[PDB]
Amino acid sequence: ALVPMVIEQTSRGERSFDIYSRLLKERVIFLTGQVEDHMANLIVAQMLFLEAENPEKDIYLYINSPGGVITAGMSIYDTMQFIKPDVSTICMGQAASMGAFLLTAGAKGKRFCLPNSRVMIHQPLGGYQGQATDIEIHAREILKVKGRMNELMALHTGQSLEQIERDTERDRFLSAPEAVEYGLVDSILTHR
Amino acid sequence: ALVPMVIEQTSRGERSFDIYSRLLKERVIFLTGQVEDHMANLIVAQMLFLEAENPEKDIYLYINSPGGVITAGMSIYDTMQFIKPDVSTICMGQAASMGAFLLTAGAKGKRFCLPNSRVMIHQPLGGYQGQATDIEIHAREILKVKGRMNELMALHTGQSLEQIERDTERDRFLSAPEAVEYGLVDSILTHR
Amino acid sequence: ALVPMVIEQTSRGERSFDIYSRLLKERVIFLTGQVEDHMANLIVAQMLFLEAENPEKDIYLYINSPGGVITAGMSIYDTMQFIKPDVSTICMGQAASMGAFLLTAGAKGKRFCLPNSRVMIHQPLGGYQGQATDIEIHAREILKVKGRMNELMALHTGQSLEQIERDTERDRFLSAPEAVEYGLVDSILTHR
Amino acid sequence: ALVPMVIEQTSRGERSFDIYSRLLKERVIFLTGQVEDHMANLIVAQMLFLEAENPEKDIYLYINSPGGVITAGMSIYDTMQFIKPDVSTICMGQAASMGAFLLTAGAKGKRFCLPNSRVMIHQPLGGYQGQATDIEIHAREILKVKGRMNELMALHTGQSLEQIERDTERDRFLSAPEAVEYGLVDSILTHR
Amino acid sequence: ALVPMVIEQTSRGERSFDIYSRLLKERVIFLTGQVEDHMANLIVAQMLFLEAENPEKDIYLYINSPGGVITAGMSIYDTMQFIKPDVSTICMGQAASMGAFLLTAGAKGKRFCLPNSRVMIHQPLGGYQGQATDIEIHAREILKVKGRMNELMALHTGQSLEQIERDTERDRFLSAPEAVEYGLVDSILTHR
Amino acid sequence: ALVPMVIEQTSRGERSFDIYSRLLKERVIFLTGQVEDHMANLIVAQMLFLEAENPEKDIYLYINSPGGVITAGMSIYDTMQFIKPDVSTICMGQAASMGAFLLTAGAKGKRFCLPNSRVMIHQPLGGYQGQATDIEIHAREILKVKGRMNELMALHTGQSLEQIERDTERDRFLSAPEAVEYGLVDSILTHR
Amino acid sequence: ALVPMVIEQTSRGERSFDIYSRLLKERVIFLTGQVEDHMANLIVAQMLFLEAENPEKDIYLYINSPGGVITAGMSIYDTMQFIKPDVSTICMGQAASMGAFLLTAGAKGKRFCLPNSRVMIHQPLGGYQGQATDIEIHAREILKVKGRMNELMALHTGQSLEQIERDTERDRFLSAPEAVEYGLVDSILTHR
Amino acid sequence: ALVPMVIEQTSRGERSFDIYSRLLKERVIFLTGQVEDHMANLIVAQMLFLEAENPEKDIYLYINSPGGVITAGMSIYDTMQFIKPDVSTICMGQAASMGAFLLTAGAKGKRFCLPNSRVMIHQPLGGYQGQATDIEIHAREILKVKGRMNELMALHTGQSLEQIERDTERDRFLSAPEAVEYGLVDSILTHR
Amino acid sequence: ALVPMVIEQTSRGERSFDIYSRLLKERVIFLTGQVEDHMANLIVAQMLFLEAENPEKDIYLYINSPGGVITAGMSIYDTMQFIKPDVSTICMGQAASMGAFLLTAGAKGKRFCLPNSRVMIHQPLGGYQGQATDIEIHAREILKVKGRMNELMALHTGQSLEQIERDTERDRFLSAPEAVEYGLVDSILTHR
Amino acid sequence: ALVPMVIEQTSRGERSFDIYSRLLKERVIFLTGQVEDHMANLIVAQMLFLEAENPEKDIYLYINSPGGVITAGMSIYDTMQFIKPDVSTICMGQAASMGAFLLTAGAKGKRFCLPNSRVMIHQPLGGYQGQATDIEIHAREILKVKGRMNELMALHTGQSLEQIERDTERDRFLSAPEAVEYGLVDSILTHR
Repeated sequence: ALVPMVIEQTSRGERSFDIYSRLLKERVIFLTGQVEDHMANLIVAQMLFLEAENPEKDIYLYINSPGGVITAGMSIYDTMQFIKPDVSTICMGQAASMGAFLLTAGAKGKRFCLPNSRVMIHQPLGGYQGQATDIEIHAREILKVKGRMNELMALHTGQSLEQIERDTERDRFLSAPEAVEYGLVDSILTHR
Repeated sequence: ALVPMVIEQTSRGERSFDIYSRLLKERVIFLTGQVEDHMANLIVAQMLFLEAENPEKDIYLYINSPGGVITAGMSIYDTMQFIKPDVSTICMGQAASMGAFLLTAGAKGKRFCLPNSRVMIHQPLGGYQGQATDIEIHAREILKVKGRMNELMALHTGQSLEQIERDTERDRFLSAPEAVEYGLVDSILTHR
Repeated sequence: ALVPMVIEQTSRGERSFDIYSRLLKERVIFLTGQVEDHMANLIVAQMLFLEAENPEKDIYLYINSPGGVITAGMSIYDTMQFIKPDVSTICMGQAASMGAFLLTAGAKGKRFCLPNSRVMIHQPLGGYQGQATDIEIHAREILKVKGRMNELMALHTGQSLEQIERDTERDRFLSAPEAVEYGLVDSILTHR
Repeated sequence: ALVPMVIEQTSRGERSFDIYSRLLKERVIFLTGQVEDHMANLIVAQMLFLEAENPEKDIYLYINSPGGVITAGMSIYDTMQFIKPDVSTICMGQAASMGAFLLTAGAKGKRFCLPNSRVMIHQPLGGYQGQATDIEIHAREILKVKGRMNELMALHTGQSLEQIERDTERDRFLSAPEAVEYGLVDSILTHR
Repeated sequence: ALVPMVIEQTSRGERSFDIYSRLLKERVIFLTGQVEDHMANLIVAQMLFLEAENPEKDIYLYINSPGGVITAGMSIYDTMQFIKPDVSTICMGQAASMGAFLLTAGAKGKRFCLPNSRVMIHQPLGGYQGQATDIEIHAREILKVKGRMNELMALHTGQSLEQIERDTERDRFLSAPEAVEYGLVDSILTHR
Repeated sequence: ALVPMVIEQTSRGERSFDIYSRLLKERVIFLTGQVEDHMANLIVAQMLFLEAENPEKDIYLYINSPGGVITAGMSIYDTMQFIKPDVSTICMGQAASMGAFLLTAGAKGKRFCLPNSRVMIHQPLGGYQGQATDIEIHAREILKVKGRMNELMALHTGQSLEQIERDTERDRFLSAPEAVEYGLVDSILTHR
Repeated sequence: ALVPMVIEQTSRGERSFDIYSRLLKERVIFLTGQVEDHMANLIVAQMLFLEAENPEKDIYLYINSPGGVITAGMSIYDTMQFIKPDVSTICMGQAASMGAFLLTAGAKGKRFCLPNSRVMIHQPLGGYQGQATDIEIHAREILKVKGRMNELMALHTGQSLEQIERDTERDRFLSAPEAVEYGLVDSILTHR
Repeated sequence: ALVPMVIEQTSRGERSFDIYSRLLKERVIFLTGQVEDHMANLIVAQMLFLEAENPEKDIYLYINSPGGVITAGMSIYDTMQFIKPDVSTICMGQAASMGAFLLTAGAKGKRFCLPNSRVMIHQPLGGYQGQATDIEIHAREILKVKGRMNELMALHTGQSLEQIERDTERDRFLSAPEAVEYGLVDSILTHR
Repeated sequence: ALVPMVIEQTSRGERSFDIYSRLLKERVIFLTGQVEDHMANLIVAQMLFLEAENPEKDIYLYINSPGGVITAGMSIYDTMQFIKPDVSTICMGQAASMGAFLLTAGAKGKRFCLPNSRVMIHQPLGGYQGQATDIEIHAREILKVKGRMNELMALHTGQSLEQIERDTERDRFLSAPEAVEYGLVDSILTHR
Repeated sequence: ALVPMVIEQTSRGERSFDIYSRLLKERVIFLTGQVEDHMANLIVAQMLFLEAENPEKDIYLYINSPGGVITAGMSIYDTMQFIKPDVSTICMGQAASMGAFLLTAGAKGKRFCLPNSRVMIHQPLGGYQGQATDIEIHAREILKVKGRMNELMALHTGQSLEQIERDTERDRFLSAPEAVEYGLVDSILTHR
């Protein structure tokens, strides 16, 4: 049992699924670990599946991750915007870097976060080796990406673009109440 | 047979279950080994799944583990606070550091530890490399975390805050009877 | 549970399958990671299968990849052109190098990319060690490949051949709107 | 076929079991290899299960192991003392170190061993690196553990405490007949 | 199929088995490869299982092994002597060191070996690092084991003890006909 | 001959020196490569040696280095300020980081750099691992060092302190004419 | 020339020495880098030599070091106290840990440090692996050393012993003016 | 005898030094291997020495090298331009990259290469890892260097600046007669 | 100069020695670091030389070492006893294990240690791998050595053999005053 | 004594050289091992020296080498052709690849090889990794070198160019008599 089994009664009954498949059936998706290319692809397959199961119901995305590859993260971002039903994002543990970015991309009014969680934002990282000509080609591309990420932050948070520009210079840490004040989440969940 | 199978009679079976799934069905969750990021999500999934079947029934969380990532077993803390049932955290083997942090978080009156167990508590660890400017930023965040963990210990144990700060500067080991006097647990189980 | 299970009902029920088999059933194929031989072979097996299932219906190919081996990539390219149904290619995340090449190889009018994606193109890479005589042989072969790849780009994109040659000398990056104008894709998908 | 299958008939019949589950059914538990944390956790789960299936019958524990971690070994010990049915420990191969302390912890009168087996006992090991202040803290804790283990040995074997301390100064090896005379076991099994 | 499946014919039907479970049912156990604790732990479980199935029928042990750990080998030895039905040992390939020891331990009159097999016997190996005092303790224990193994060889083979002690000082190799004259086995199988 | 010998006549005409000893004699000291303790320890010995031979004459220090350990570099800085004769610093190749700092420390009016050289200046780097308490102690010390280095820059260059703080947050590169305008050096050498 | 030669005149003028023997002649000894046995063994030989050359004159010891082995360092300490002439210790760069200890041990009134230097002090470090008995022996010895080192600090600095104990619990950094006030050094040198 | 000794007679005839010092005496300096800081530092010392010996005579620099670090190479360049005597460069073997640059920097009318030599010229290489902000800073600096190197090539060769920029886009190889026609050297030496 | 040169005046005064050669002339031998064969072999050569120089004068041996190989050390032990002049041993830093043995082997009345030194003694270590027969041979030899070392300690220190036997079971540490009382040294040197 | 010293009489007789310097005086140069930049650089310095001492006398070059770097080897070739006195080459052991090339380059009528030697010739080796465009550039350069080396072989051996090209496609081995007929050498030395 790395992952335990659960049993559920329906019609015929029995029907024993996994501890994670049982939750996918409850329109629950978890995002954890680093955001890469093989894992992000699965998150997308799950969202497309749920969208085709019932276009009118929300999908809940639980976020707990330190960061990741911008490209992989953007495929998640765009699916989350394309599909018809709202995706409600919940931040538990941490949402840092690219994780924070995806957290704020949830449906407006449905961005929650648990009270002892942490959110951290910063500038995009990268690098390169090669001829001076190739160095200038790659340097311009990273700068364009940085600019694009800042615009999406301003769009989703309500902050001006310049305010976003200043707040991403160095690593910036926000407590759950600051995420609410700043505009990354709408509210803090407390008790059932 | 890394993990053995068991059988039980219900209605028209038979029906075999994992040596661990059989116990999840008994609302018993084990938390063993070092607290990571993948294991923590699995514990959370089990608690929610146990709060979906029957919300008016206690959930037992046996705990034997030497500690782990602070910000990833500080998301098993917030799921226990929030759910409807009572999580009565029994002790065995050891509960050190973050493990000793979760043990005291159980339902008041229901924190138990076996007589030959050990509980150890201490100040959180961390580190960083970079420009003097970045060092300052990261140093501030770890200090904020230290302060918050002390407040939660004082809250759950009944100790004054200053007493908690003094007692965690360097590792402190407590025997099962001292855990009871200190207030980390309510009682010691002996024999059935 | 790296990959979750899903349930569907038809006649008598049951017949549970994985999250990727469920989407293959909807004639959806995903292409991620590096393009190599063992993976390319699977993409081809899936396309041959779907053709046999229903020669008149479109096959959807999701493309999110950094590049890869040209030979492996060409087996995918030729299969797409050979089989009867149209293949509609959709870019999310990135389509770089060989990935970009396969993206433009989809059915005309059906090449779509999500709005925050990136496409990057460049001349082929290679190398060799050996006697001066062998070096000459291998250098000639890579140059022939470069020439052929450029002809196919001009054919599929509508650019002149000379324009294609100039544009692949150094890594060239295109944003989603640039890919549309250039002629690599027909359009940008927005919302369902 | 690392582990073979066996079958049995009851009512409906079949019942195809992995040979180790077939023996768990016969209230037989094996303890082999190093006494770590994951393995001990599994043994405890098996004992709780058997004590919940029939509180009035003995549970045999077959021991063949070189030693291990004290903390993990202690949760096994406490569970054996807590649960209602007698636990009878048999030791074939070797019972060394922590593997010998648990061998004597079985129900009095039911501590049989093998004829060619070996039992070895010794003082606990440990270590530490750090500031002189931290060294003191850790040195004190290991000494407390040594003292506690000596008390339990004297309690279960009938030896005086002073005799136990002298005998664990350096590794002591006992043959099966000596284990009987010393009081580690009650008797030697020979032929059925 | 690393290990192939086979089908039998009983009162019901189907009954599919592994290329090894099928033979366990015929009271055939194989001992191959190096003797160590996990493997030596599984063989004992199989022998206990077969005695219970039918106490009045022989168990066949097929031996092909280079040697191994004495402790692990002794738990097998004691089980063979304890259980009621005869255990008949057959040597194919090689029986060296501890393998040869177990070979001769079978039921008298039922020790066979194939025509081109090889048997090799020798005194035990070991070693130690530490203080002169610890060295003495461990040296004494290995010598006690050597003495015990020689007594058992003489007991099972009929050779005098002095003869066994002289013969095992250096590796001794015996061909199948010599194993018979020496007394390690009773006979050689040839053709059915 | 990694280093060639040179011949010079004085009185009797027999003198043969290592070319570097020949130049030490002409009050020329070279500083190249990383600044560390053993290397720095030798430069200080050379300056003290020259100060003793003739307290009234200048010492020429040739600088070509990427940076180094601040502590080691500070022992060069203090010796230069302490000893009686002027030390004139000349930058060839590069003077980065700590190298730049030592360059500006030369006697006022005598700081000179060659036409194609480069000078770089940035805030100090560092790091630590450990308990939150120790992290705080170490973070405070690096910040104090940074502040002291900035005061010394402002002192030697004539820039305001706030201007120095702004200019060192991120790596700042200056060409030889830029070093003159900024005040790091007084002038550029051209031709003898 | 890793180390340059210098020329000095006496009678004939036939003197060419290394960049260190020339200074040994001026009763100057340098201590740099880690303190360990071979390095320390050389410093002691140099002091004995100089003591014999002229028992009435001071020896200058330049210190620049991160710390080191206590035992090795104590052989320098005792020699400095045994030999007749005063040893004047000068701190440049840094004097950390054992380096600080040796710095304060110089002749009273002659302990000086340059203006931008740093001095750091802390309790001794160490460690051990072994049986609980050995751990106790080794723990006691390190604590005795801690005690003795503190007494010597109090003796040489004028601080009370209790003040010294409090100040060495955790790394304590002192700037040159703090070292003068505290009493580790007598004064700060400025300019010749 | 890695480097042999040679004998010459002057006055008393007692002259025996390493062959490389014998050639330094004849104002011949060799440059081989990668250009880097320590080796460059030594060449500069040799040129300064020879200038002092006789400011009116030519210095011959033998170049045979694959390239190297630009910063180090520039200190060689600036010294050659600064000192009084003409420096005549001779290329044998190869002068690639930075080696080619220094070759053309010799005195006009005195740049000569041997008949089977090769000269290579290309734009500078480099790279960086870090935040998008830091990447920009580093990318600008490498581009500034590229610009400066092109200006100096055009100055010394007589080519227009635009022609130099085109010719260094990718490695350009020149045979000895081509170097003469292009203007990198003035002539080819043939026979004494 | 890793090791500096010193100058002495005699007749002509044309004498330059490496500082260790200079001290050998003062009949001073240093013994530092681990005691092995190549180093021990040099200590012996030096003593034989000095014995020949003047059979009627003392030789001083400075000891600072963390033990070493007994066999190598015994060649120093026997040489010291064979040669005519007394050898006076002085302990600084530490004399551990074999180092302590050699320390007490000096001439009676002339064994002296500095006040902050440490002396540590323990039974010999060793080990072996092989056949039980070889293990016995090697175990006997180490025990004979232990016995012989115990006799020599008693002879040189004046302690009874039984007292020595008890005191070396576990590492025993002695402070300088304890070494004097115990009888390892005759006195403590303080000041010249 | 890796290289023995020899003594020779002249006038006063105070002459002691390394055996290799002794032979340099006899105008003998040895070329052994791989041809690389540093070794080639030394041979050139020796030939220039000998040319200066006496322009009218032959220089003898002993060749024993497996091959090496062409660029480095060509610098030897060009010096041999440039300097005034004839260079006579002698092959002993082997002259392979670049070694064979230099062997034939000696003065006509003076190329001699020993009877059991071997001479081996082949086309040049090389390689590259990079963009298809860079591969083309490097492939062209290696082919130009191949063409040039064949022309020089034809010039020195007297073979037609086509014959040289055919013979070097694959390694061709020649015995000393075969080298003579082919024209690589003029004759075979036998006895003094």
